[PDB]
Amino acid sequence: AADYYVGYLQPRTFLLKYNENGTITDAVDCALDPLSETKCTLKSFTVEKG
Amino acid sequence: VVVLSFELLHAPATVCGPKKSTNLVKNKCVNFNFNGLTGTGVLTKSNKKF
Ligand SMILES: *[C@@H]1O[C@H](CO)[C@@H](O)[C@H](O)[C@H]1NC(C)=O
Repeated sequence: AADYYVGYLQPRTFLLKYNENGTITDAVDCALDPLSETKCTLKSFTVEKG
Repeated sequence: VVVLSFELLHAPATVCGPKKSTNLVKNKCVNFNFNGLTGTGVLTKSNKKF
């Protein structure tokens, strides 16, 4: 026997983050939860109170 | 009847013009034609980690 995983793709919008060497380090889905939608609008990973 | 399809402003690919090449000059206001990309400026040695 063996093991292998399978998923599927969908059209989404992401917020990729590049470091100083040009390599992707983190990303945020823009349609997962209310908090993630705020980050995409502000285009920042840190949200102040308000 | 002969038909043909084109595509522009993409990744640098083949099927290009027959113009002759030239040399490289640095630290001088010069025009460049790097495989479709057109403009003017001052070319200098970079240090980005592509
Ligand atoms: C970027 O690359 C330089 C040299 O390769 C290295 O010194 C530096 O730690 C790197 N920065 C990272 C991986 O965040």
